Formats: sequence, C-alpha cells, structure tokens
Amino acid sequence: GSLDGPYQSTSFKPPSDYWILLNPTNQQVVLEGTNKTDIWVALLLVEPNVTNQSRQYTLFGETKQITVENNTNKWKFFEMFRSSVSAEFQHKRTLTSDTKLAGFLKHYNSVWTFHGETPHATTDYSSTSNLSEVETTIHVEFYIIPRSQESKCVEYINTGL
Ligand SMILES: CC(=O)N[C@H]1[C@H](O[C@H]2[C@@H](O)[C@@H](CO)O[C@@H](O[C@H]3[C@H](O)[C@@H](O)[C@H](O)O[C@@H]3CO)[C@@H]2O)O[C@H](CO)[C@@H](O)[C@@H]1O[C@@H]1O[C@H](CO)[C@H](O)[C@H](O)[C@H]1O[C@@H]1O[C@@H](C)[C@@H](O)[C@@H](O)[C@@H]1O
Repeated sequence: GSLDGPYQSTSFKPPSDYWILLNPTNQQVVLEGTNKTDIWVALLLVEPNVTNQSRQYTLFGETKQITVENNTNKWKFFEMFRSSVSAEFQHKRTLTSDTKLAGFLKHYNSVWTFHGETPHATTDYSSTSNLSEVETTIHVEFYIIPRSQESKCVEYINTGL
C-alpha cells in the first residue's frame, strides 16, 4: 500500500482526523503540542536500560531538567502534560515500544496518543474545548494516516514500518 510521507520536522496545525505517525532516530523531545488554552503535550523518548539519568529537555520554550528511568529492553515514550501555562509538567502516560513509533491525532473533542506496551498498544485521549488551535512542533520525520485507516496506524505502532 501507500503511506503519506515522510515529512521533515516542522511546526504546523495538523488537520483533524489525520494521525501523525512519528519516526524518531535519537531525538530526545519528539513532539510538542499546544493550543495555549488547555492543552500542552510533549513526548520524550528514552532509550533501553537507563537508570536514574538526569537529562535536559526544552518544552515550549522552557528548558527543563528531568530525570528518567527505563529498566526495560524496549524504548519508552513519556507523555508530559499540563493544562495551563504556569503549571508544572506531569508525566501522564507511557508507551513502551520496540518499534520506536508513536502517534498524535486531533479528533472530535480530544487529542489522542498511544500508550501501553507493544505489540498491544492502544489509544487514549485528553479533551479540549479548543481543538482547532492545537499546533504541533514535530522534531522528527513523520507520516500522515487518515483516521479511516487507523487500524494501519495501530499496526505500524505495534509491529513497525
Ligand atoms: C469506541 C471507539 O470508536 N473508539 C475510538 C474513538 O472514538 C471516539 C469518537 O467516536 C468520538 C466521536 O467521533 O467520540 C469519542 O468519545 C468521546 C465521548 O463521546 C465524550 O463524551 C467524551 O467527553 O470524550 C470522548 C473522547 O473524545 C470516541 O472515543 O476515537 C479514537 C481516535 O480515533 C479511536 O482510537 C478509538 O478507536 C478504538 O480504539 C480501541 C482501543 O483504544 C479499540 O482498538 C477499538 O477497536 C477502536 O475502535 C475501532 O476503530 C475506531 C476508529 C472506529 O472505527 C470504531 O468503530 C472501531 O470499533
């Protein structure tokens, strides 16, 4: 079949009903997304077998010190989240993965991401009253997949390109 992409790293407002399939190599911050009203979401990537490692990540213009741990042989995407500009970032969800792929979707009233552990990763959401204004800074090569082909995106997440 066909897959729309790759697109190079960039900043833009993805249309609703299209998955962004993220394809990092060694980037530390993979994606930043915000509408500046009730959604701030960032995905951090941590390699296998890391214990208590203090690292630096810049999120939405704010350079942060975050200590990370990954005691598995798989990679981990950490989903960092907050609902207002002056709040602390909290670790909201995790995706444990041997494919190194993650996703981002705007649909209906929510932003969707993947969580869990491959090859059985699943989707979950954060709701918003201002979906249309969510802009994503994507730090990696990426692909676009229509929501009508979400099952293909799930396959990629779980077993790879
Ligand atoms: C059950 C389902 O369809 N889940 C999919 C989810 O659907 C959202 C939409 O239906 C949306 C309306 O367009 O409503 C969302 O629910 C709202 C509530 O109505 C609202 O009150 C509350 O405040 O906010 C929630 C969240 O917005 C539905 O959740 O869309 C997801 C994003 O595309 C999609 O991932 C999810 O798909 C299901 O995922 C689970 C595992 O997470 C399983 O794989 C299911 O098999 C899968 O559903 C299947 O694919 C979807 C795309 C659709 O074709 C289904 O018919 C199909 O069974």
